[PDB]
Amino acid sequence: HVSAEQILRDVYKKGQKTNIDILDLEELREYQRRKRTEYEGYLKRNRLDMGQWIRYAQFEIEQHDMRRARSIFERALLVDSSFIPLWIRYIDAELKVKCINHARNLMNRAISTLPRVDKLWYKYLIVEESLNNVEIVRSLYTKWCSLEPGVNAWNSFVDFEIRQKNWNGVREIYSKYVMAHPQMQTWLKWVRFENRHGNTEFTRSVYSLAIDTVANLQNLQIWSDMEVAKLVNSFAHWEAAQQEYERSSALYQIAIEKWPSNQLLKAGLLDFEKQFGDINSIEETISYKRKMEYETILSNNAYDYDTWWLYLDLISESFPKQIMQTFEKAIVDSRPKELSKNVQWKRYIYLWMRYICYVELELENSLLEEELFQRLIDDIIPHKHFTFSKIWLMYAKFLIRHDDVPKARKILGKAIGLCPKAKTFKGYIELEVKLKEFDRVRKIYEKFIEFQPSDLQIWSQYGELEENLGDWDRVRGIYTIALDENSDFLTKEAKIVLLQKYITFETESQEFEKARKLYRRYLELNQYSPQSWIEFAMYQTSTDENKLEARKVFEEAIVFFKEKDDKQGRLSILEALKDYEETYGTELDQETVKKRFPKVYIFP
Amino acid sequence: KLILSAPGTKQGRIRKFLVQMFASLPSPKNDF
Amino acid sequence: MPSLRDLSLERDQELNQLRARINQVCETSDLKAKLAPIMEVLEKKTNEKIKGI
Amino acid sequence: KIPAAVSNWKNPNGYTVALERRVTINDGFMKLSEALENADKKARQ
Amino acid sequence: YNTVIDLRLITPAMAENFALFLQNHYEVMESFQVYEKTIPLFPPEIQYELWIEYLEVATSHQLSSLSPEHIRFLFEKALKNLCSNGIDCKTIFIAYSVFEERISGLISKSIEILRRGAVITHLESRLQLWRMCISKAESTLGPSVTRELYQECIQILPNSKAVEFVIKFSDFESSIGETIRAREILAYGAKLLPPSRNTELWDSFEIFELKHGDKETYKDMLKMKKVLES
Amino acid sequence: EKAFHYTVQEYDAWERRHPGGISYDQLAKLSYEKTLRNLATQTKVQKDTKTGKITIADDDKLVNKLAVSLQSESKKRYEARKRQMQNAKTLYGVESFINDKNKQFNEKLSRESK
Ligand SMILES: O=P(O)(O)O[C@H]1[C@H](OP(=O)(O)O)[C@@H](OP(=O)(O)O)[C@H](OP(=O)(O)O)[C@@H](OP(=O)(O)O)[C@H]1OP(=O)(O)O
Repeated sequence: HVSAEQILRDVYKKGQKTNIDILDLEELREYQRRKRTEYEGYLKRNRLDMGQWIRYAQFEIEQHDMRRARSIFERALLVDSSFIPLWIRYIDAELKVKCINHARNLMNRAISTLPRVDKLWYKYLIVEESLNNVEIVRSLYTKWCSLEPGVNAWNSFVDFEIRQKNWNGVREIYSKYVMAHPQMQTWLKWVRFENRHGNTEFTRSVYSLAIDTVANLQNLQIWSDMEVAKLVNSFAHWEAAQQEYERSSALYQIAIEKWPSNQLLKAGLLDFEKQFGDINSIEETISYKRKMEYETILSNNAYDYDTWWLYLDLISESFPKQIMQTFEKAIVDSRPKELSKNVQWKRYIYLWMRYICYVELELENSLLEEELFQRLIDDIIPHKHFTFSKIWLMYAKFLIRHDDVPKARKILGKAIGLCPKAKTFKGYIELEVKLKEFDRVRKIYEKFIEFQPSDLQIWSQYGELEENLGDWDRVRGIYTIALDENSDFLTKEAKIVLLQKYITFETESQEFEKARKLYRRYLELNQYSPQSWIEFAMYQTSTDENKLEARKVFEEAIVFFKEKDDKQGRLSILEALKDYEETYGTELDQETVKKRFPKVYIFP
Repeated sequence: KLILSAPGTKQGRIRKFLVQMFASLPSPKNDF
Repeated sequence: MPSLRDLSLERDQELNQLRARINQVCETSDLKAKLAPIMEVLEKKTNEKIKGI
Repeated sequence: KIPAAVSNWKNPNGYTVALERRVTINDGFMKLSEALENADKKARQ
Repeated sequence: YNTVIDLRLITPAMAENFALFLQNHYEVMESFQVYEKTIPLFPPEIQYELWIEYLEVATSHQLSSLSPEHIRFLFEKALKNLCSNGIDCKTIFIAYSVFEERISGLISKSIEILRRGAVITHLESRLQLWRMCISKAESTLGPSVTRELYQECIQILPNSKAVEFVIKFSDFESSIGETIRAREILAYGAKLLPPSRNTELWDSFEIFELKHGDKETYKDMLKMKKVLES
Repeated sequence: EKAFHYTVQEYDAWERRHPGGISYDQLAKLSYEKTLRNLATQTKVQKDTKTGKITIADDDKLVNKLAVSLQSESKKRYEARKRQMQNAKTLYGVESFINDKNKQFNEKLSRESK
């Protein structure tokens, strides 16, 4: 098939489609005249074409006419003296024809014109080094460095003197280089040199210069702390290698005294002391270092409550005087911004709970603890949105601890008022049960069932409540109310379960007749289900009178099945009669059930 | 980018009566 | 263990040959676990006071 | 890094480049349309 | 032994031979001084073995008197130094998580340590740390953290590796009851790879739709399969 | 298991024997260093009164070597670019073009998609 890509390939192939020799000077002149006219025409119309300038100069080089080539390069430099390739090409053209002095004059002009272009200095340097003009290279580096260049030029000068094995020259260069570039990597380059190319007297003297310098010039804040720290650590480790551990120890002590604000220096002393020191001094420094580490992690991320827990452990373990302050930071720093019980709030509340428990145990400051509860409940927890049930239950337990039980019930009622909660109600119920003021617990239960009316869980509790109180009549009334029409918010299965619980409770009280009445009511609620009839038969059996009651219940089940006009109901009734015969009857009733069995149904 | 529905999305006045019923309860004996 | 302690245990076993010649659901479950004993102590103190009342 | 310009109007060199190099929801509308549907049903009935 | 170490003639097997000699003679607290005197001398590749020995002895030995903040300091030092040199640090991360569970019981910190290991080229180890971190979070920390780990593991890992965790994320959401989130997670996972080389997700997608979907959604899954195959 | 038996000294020996975009100043220093490496593989003054100019006693062999080194490195670079151009002129997969400059332009456009 034709394609646009194919069409365009054919266009490309469709479009993609004499070597004269010069026999004498006259033909060469004609050729050169024509070429020069061409190049001059282009450069006249567009003098900014630096590439064309270079090509025209190279054309003159190929004619061996260096005077013309030089003139072309010069004219190009007149157009744009900043174009480094032009300068480099001109210098190379000069060197290729061995005109080393023209090249020198030109390289000197280049560095005089553009002294900040490193390429020109490196060109001059490499040219003189190729000619083994070591002293010229040295004078070049001396001038370059005197012009205060970047670190690259100083490093190159050091490398040059190292090539010359001129160790005193390298000392003198470093002596200037640390002034031009005070960064601590420059001093550490000098000490690194003296270690491999110098005596230990010099190495100690250069470290002492470094410290005396940062000490005297500290007021300028030239070096960052990390720089001074690396300088001191390097100096200490070097004295440790030289077996003079005492002088490294003195160095660390005096340096820490001079600059107490540098944590990195304390950590370096910890790193040193863990391998060259002793056991006793290591753990206090480790505790301080971990305090700093937790502080850094916590300031970077204030809602990292795992680290808050570890941080509080560390401070109360090693620095007992800072316990309270760090708590007052944990409360105010880690408080969430959101307005929901997400994981941050759930983990945050345990910092408050730990603060409360710590206060109560280690201080017994009831006034302060009451102040803490006031701050938490009234201010921090957004009650209109959510609340922690454990907080209010803990407040209740603490309040009862300090004999203000009426105020404990007052704050519990307040907790119910501002934000009802299932666990708040459950804990309130539990505490009031322990208080043994049982009459108040039922008034709690009514508020609970007002809060959420559908759950049978609350509905079932009055049963064993009034049973513990021994009020059979009140329990019966409560059970009747529970299954009444006013509780329509409960599901049908939940209502059946509550009715079953009430029936079991009534059976416990030996109220067989009331149990039978409730069983009939539950069968009415079960829409005369066959299982309801079976349960009624079982209840009659639990009421040889049991066998007669079972027979009467089987007859009632048969009558109910006939009333519903259901063959499946009749089969269920027959199965119930057979089961009663098998359990507490005889084979005669089983045969009767077989006679009442319908043919595959058609009852007979 | 893996965009998900928020967590919790799923596929696809009785207080007066409760108070009245509670107030109709008989007085407790406190026989315990 | 597997790299160097395993070799060194063999060394301390080879030295027996030298010795022969010598002689010849909750998102806050973890915090709950950590804080549980303090809660139990506070609960016992509450129980004692509430039994007093 | 300034991308190379490719014009959709001008092509001085007559180049060929890939086609790729050459080449509002408001509830008021729904509310209006359904109001007119309701008015239509109102009249029709 | 100390003179051998001073002469820098100590070899990694001899540095452990000394430490084991001291431990066998109940001088354990001075055993650790051997490990700290010798670990800095060797290259990081060997520092890994000596760090393993040091931390294994420090965390579990009746005579060690290192406080918990000290053992954490050792662990953080090991992980910083070795991971600064690219050495596989899986074993130290696992040991650190186990120790953090042991000493304080902060499961949340233990999981975060494992996640640090999996997030930091040893792709098989990072897949083992992602499986342990996520399984531990599922078993103990619940959805608010498990989702933030899953949606990071899937996002970071490349295709054909993250698909394993798309199936696992879908299973987690199906168990937690968010069937729709599971369905769209699996829908995201199906698009990662051609079904010719992506059968592992597709039979679990069929299983999920049979367990929790119905006829119309299952037919949508089949539409997705045939569309993806083209 | 064979590496656990090297002394600390042997580790020091082994660890010392076997341990985008560039600025013009950095490229310049690197080129200077390369030229010095190459030199390592290969390897008075008077001032007149009348003209005032200074003359240096250069070694004509070193001046010859310099001119030859510059000629040979220019040649090497030129040939490397020539080969690179032949490769570019034969590679395919780029968007359709109608002439060589159009091909180079489409390739330049392709390098922006990186
Ligand atoms: O609303 P509830 O059915 O009473 O649920 C509460 C409640 O959970 P929510 O706040 O999410 O509703 C508690 O949380 P807080 O009020 O204390 O913040 C929670 O406690 P945790 O926060 O520790 O999970 C408690 O569970 P538990 O009883 O184990 O403390 C649980 O109570 P239930 O389990 O009885 O429902």
